Amino acid sequence: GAASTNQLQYLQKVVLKDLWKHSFSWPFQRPVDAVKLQLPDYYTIIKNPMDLNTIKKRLENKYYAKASECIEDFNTMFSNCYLYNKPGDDIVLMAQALEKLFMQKLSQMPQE
Ligand SMILES: CC[C@@H]1C(=O)N(C)c2cnc(Nc3ccc(C(=O)NC4CCN(C)CC4)cc3OC)nc2N1C1CCCC1
Ligand SMILES: [Cl-]
Repeated sequence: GAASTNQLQYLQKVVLKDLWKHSFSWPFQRPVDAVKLQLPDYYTIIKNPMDLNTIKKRLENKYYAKASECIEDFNTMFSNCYLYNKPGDDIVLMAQALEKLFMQKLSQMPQE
């Protein structure tokens, strides 16, 4: 298909899949459960929550019109983690490692 089709296909079949398979993806595989995690303030602080399963469903459901919209959701997921947590926290180190992988896969995004 067209470049834009290949881009969203790449985000689903390669980028999302490889991030999910990474050993540090588990905190990012579901929405934050504020009661379970004992964090009453999470959704007061984070007003545009995002996670990999939401992104997965959106790609499956053909929700994104173009790749940039999907990339915005991945970046939001990482930014939320940096904003909510503190420097040096384990969850931040995990996010940073995942983001490094994300950036590597993006650097090979097709443009045709
Ligand atoms: C939401 C804040 C931040 C973040 O940004 N994301 C994305 C996140 C996504 N997922 C998780 N996952 C879990 C984190 C903690 C637990 C857990 O079992 N917490 C116990 C709760 C009861 N308490 C007595 C002892 C600790 C389970 C998790 O997943 C099932 N944590 C996340 N953190 C962490 C939240 C605490 C540090 C940072
Ligand atoms: Cl599900």
